Amino acid sequence: GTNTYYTVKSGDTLNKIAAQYGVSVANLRSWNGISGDLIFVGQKLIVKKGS
Repeated sequence: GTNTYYTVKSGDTLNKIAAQYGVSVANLRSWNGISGDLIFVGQKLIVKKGS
């Protein structure tokens, strides 16, 4: 399909970025395999919604 993998920008915390670009903590965690808020600027995290 399609994937929008995004480098963590200002909003270094999972809940902050998740709500920032409109994705649930649950799904973006699901395709990243992340437990917790172990996120920092520069980290490459997947975010893709639609299906």
